[PDB]
Amino acid sequence: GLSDGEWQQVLNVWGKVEADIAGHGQEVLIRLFTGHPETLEKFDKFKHLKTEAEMKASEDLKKHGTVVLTALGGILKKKGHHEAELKPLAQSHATKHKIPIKYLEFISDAIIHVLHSKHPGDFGADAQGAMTKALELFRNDIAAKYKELGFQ
Ligand code: HEM
Ligand SMILES: O=N[O-]
Repeated sequence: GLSDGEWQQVLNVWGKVEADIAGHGQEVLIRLFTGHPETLEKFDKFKHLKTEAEMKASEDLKKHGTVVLTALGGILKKKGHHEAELKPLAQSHATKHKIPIKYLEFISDAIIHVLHSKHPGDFGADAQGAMTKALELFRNDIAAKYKELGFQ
């Protein structure tokens, strides 16, 4: 957990994201914000987005989607050896942004949804298993840092 085979699947799936990082990033955030409107309130810069149409037309939302998925991609390519990459994000998200770990669960689920939505029939059962494991590992390691900091 994860096996070499599983990491290979994760990084193969990630190639899909890398072909259109901004599009995937945008759809992940829109899925997050529409499914869980409380998450929007954590972003002073997105609180004005009162409709999905406005979300889709927001170039800054797309920009942030790129920032988020680029960060995640860098972490995934470490294949679990990600302490240095993950540390600042756990600290900024717990201490500055005040993001409950529950919201990281939400965004993880959103990634899985968007992969199926954008690649229906091309995100196989093995691939979903591997990507889910990778996102759980990410969450688990963030959670350990949150506990250190006494957040939530
Ligand atoms: C895959 C999980 C996530 C990744 C990789 C990620 C990554 C990032 C990065 C790289 C930044 C800019 C640098 C920083 O402040 O640390 C950032 C900022 C931020 N993130 Fe996340 N994030 C994730 C999940 C979330 C979630 C679920 C929320 C809220 C529901 C959130 C809220 C924020 C906020 C409010 C900012 C500051 C925005 C600004 O001031 O421009 N993040 N995130
Ligand atoms: O959109 N997560 O920073």
